[PDB]
Amino acid sequence: GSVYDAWFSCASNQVAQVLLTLPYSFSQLGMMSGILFQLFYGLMGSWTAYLISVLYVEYRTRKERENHVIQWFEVLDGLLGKHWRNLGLIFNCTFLLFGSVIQLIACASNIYYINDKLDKRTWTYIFGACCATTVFIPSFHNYRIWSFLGLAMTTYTSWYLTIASLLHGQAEDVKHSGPTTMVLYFTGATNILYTFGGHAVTVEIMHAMWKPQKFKAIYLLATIYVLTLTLPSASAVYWAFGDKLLTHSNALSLLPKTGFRDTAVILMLIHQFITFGFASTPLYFVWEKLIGVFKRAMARLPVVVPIWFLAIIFPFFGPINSAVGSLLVSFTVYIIPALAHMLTFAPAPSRENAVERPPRVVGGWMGTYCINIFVVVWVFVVGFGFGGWASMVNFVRQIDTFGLFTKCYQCP
Ligand SMILES: O=C(O)COc1ccc(Cl)cc1Cl
Repeated sequence: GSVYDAWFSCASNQVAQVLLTLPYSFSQLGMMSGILFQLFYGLMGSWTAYLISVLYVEYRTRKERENHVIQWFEVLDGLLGKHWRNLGLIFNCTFLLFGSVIQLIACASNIYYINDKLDKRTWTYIFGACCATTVFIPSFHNYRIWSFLGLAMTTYTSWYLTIASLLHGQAEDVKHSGPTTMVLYFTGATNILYTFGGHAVTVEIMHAMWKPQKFKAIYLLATIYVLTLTLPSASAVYWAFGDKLLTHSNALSLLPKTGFRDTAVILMLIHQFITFGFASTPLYFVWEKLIGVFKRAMARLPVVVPIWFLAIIFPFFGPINSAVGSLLVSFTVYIIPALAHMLTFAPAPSRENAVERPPRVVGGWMGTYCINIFVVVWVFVVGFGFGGWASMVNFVRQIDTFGLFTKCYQCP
């Protein structure tokens, strides 16, 4: 519950499986573009985390003026009308569902690389069956105390990727094509957008804190550490391997098979299972609320059926990240929080009586509003329009190439 616990939670939650697909995005963007996009989207994610923190603090203070777990849709209801609550709930639930699908696909892809006898689709079957047991757990929340473990797995995997890439060097056939076409560039930009943001579960972690008013610096440090992890691994992998990453979205596929790779795969699988549980628990909560409900185990069974069907039908490890990042994340973690922050404080009485004043360095309310407008416009233009179009055209291209219900997606 202390500051360190919150930092560990919000640093381990930042990247779970996208760490492997980042070099794939670099294969489309390049070095300079990739690094710039990573830094810019890390700053944007930190800013949106601060916006969510101030919104949650205002809502909690207003509620206290006149236990349970405070969720994002509840905060939106408290600070605005019911239509805002409906929009936030729908977008958050859809994003969490697709994120759970992504984490299951990543688990199947990772497990495929330590036991190649079984294709990736059978691994998806078995991992869906195994993760169906997540319904039994009452709530994966309040168990986040073991987040330092996941942070250790993430940092070890990143440093292993960096070291292995540096040791492997470059072959004579390595060619850094760079930004070949706009579609791939925007798909990579959308993937980097997805990599950061907090994933609409920032409020859940922030609730545990004794004093949530200091979440801004904690999230800033967590995201700067996550950047320090992401930049070297992706940079090394790209510089070493080059355009060959397009045909292999998963970084571990290209690296030589060794004990270190097996340990990294196992640790990433454990981390992805934990992250899937964390992301699916809110869906179970919402389903329980809607349906009116150890009987909960069978009530939550229909919740995992959509996840299982989406993983098998669309096992694309790379393109799915961009699709979710453009269609859902761009509105769930980047636009909705900013719009809510702008609207709640738009009235003068609300702005004057704000519980926490805007940061002095930014420039007060004017600077905060300007940054919110910039965030909204940028995420809507590059994160949704161009990013969404590029991601979806890439997705349909992959559907046409590998087919539907593809077996061992990218299994050369
Ligand atoms: O892989 C990633 O980049 C992030 O994955 C997630 C992690 C935690 C939660 Cl709650 C939701 C998602 Cl999509």
